[PDB]
Parts: sequence; structure tokens; C-alpha cells
Amino acid sequence: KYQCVKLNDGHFMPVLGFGTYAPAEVPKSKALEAVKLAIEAGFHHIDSAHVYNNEEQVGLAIRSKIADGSVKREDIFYTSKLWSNSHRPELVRPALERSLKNLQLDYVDLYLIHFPVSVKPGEEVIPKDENGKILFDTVDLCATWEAMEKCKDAGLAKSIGVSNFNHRLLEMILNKPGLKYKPVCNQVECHPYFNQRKLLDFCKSKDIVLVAYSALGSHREEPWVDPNSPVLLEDPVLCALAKKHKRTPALIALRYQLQRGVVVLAKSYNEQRIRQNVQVFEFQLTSEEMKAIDGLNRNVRYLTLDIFAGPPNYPF
Ligand SMILES: NC(=O)c1ccc[n+]([C@@H]2O[C@H](COP(=O)([O-])OP(=O)(O)OC[C@H]3O[C@@H](n4cnc5c(N)ncnc54)[C@H](OP(=O)(O)O)[C@@H]3O)[C@@H](O)[C@H]2O)c1
Ligand SMILES: CC(C)Cc1ccc([C@H](C)C(=O)O)cc1
Repeated sequence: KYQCVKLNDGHFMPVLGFGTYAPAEVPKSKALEAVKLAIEAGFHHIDSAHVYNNEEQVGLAIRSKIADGSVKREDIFYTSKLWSNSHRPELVRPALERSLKNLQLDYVDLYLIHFPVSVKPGEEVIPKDENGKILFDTVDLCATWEAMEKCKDAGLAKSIGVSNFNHRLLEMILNKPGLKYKPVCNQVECHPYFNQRKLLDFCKSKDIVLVAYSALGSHREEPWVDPNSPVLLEDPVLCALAKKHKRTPALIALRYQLQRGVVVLAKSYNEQRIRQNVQVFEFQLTSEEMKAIDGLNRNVRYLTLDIFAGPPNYPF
């Protein structure tokens, strides 16, 4: 057994997920090993994406752990995401089916719209013209969502959701005429420097689960993240809570999210840290500790994806 939350479609999501993105200077081999170690440690939820360029490796890890008897397929919650070169409705199912072929899995547990700004179709994930300009595309995300619904009805995705959506974009889906399935989740950046209280409450009001990424202050990969941003885990309040509990600041940051009703991702490719992170289930924070962490909020967004700024659907 392991801790899960019931989604608005009746499926269950494990509340601690393993993040699989690593910057390109990290060999893809490392993904295979790290996912195996995460499953061994007790992660039951694994987060990936077509754009991470690691589905072959992540899928092999999962297949391996199934085939050697370590875990059953029903005890792994696997998430993929629809990249922005496949927003057009007729391209949605093919992108899911391409991810599934790479993974050699029959279905994903969850399929998300990765990012709300669309780019032109083709193999290239960031298509550019001759002059370096991103080739943006104009697509009705409501149409994309109907295609996602169809994938759910096909059994290719058990659940569907969104990522990096703001209030306005969530509302566009929620108010869509003929809506079949609400998003089960909105996967967004969330940590004690950017605690997303407003958007969290909105999502709660609609029984949409907020899934936190960069919960430990991000990969900090350039140019995606400003190197001059503060380092979350050096925070002196987090460090003193850690000392107090004989834990680590990472574990404090993880535990904060679980208690506020957020599902939390954590990426690590380091064996010790992977094992550490599952200790989030071993302790609890008091109401005064939770309020101390709430106090850290400082409107610091690590991940702007500002190469996609300009189009109306840019969410920040
Ligand atoms: N939907 C999206 O647009 C989106 C965006 C960003 C992230 N995500 C997802 O969310 C996941 C996590 O976000 P993130 O990759 O930005 O990273 P994160 O989980 O915030 O942090 C990863 C960093 O913290 C380190 N770390 C992990 N556990 C630690 C611990 N116990 N003590 C200290 N350091 C620790 C890791 O280094 P080591 O590997 O060396 O341990 C890594 O450098 C991604 O991998 C991806 O799955 C999604
Ligand atoms: C690095 C780039 C070529 C691909 C890419 C695009 C978007 C994302 C988002 C922000 C995420 O981290 O999930 C990651 C990687």
C-alpha cells in the first residue's frame, strides 16, 4: 500500500511522484538507472514527457521492474505530456501513440497538455524559421482538449489533465460547451518561494489536483532558469526546520506540499537522495511549522519558458 489521492475521474494518483527530466549534458542512460532506483525506493508515480527525450529509457525501466516481478503495472502511475508541436486535434492521438511506442507500454495513467502555447507541427520540438524566430501556431486548445478526451475514451490515457495553465486557461476548458472530462490536475511550479495559494484554492474549488514541479527549487538549468535566482534549499527557515526534525530542507519542502493537499514531484538521479525523498511519509509538520513555511512566499518563478512569451496563451 501507498498514499494516493482520488482524482475527479475516479482514478487514483500517488501523492509523491518521481521527476525524470535532466538537462541534455546528462546522458540518457542515467534515466534508466534512476527510474529503477525510484521504483525500488517506493515511488509509484513517475513523471515524464515526450519533450524530455527519455521515454525509451524510462519505459525500459518500468518494463524491467514489471518483468522481474518487482511491481505490477497497476502499481505504477505513469504520466506523459503532449508537446506543443502536437496541439492540432488530429495530431494528439498520434503523439500519444508515439510516446506509447517509445515506452513499449499499452497506456499512460495520465496525459497532460504540457504547455498552452502552440508551435508548428513536425519532428522539431522548438521549430524555428531561418531567422531564429519560433514558429508559433494558432490552435483552439478546446479542440486539443476534445482530442485528449477521445484518448481517454480509447483507453490510451486513464486520466487527462493540463500543465502550466493559469486561471483564464483553466476556465476556458471548464466552461467549454459539451465538456466531457474536466482536467484531473494542473501541473505547475510550486514551492515555498512561489506557493501558488491562489491558484491552489481555485483548483481545489473545482476538485482539480495541483501537482507541484520544481518543488525543490528546480534543476536550475541555463538558460531556462536565471542563475541569480535564490537557491530554495539554502533557505534558513527550511534549514532550521530540517535540523529540528533531523531531516533535510528538501524533505521539509516536500512535506509542506503533501500537507496542503498538493501532489509533489521530486527529481533526483542520486541513489541516496532518491531514497531520502520517500522519507516524506515518515514525519509531519505542525500548524505553526506550516505557517512558518507559508511565510516564505516571495513571488519567485524559476521557470518562465519566456521563449514562448508573446502569443495570447502564454500563461505567465
Ligand atoms: N510540466 C512542466 O512544465 C515541468 C517543468 C519542470 C519540471 N517538471 C517535472 O518536475 C520534475 C521535478 O522538477 P525539477 O526537475 O525542476 O527538479 P526538483 O525536483 O525541484 O529538483 C531537482 C534538483 O534537486 C536535487 N535534489 C533532489 N532531491 C534532493 C534532496 N533530497 N536533497 C537535495 N537536493 C535534492 C536534484 O539533484 P540530484 O538529481 O543530483 O539529486 C535536482 O538537481 C521534473 O523532473 C519533471 O518531471 C515539469
Ligand atoms: C529543453 C527544451 C528543448 C525541451 C523542454 C521544453 C519544455 C520543458 C518544460 C519547461 C519542462 O521542464 O517540463 C522541458 C524541456
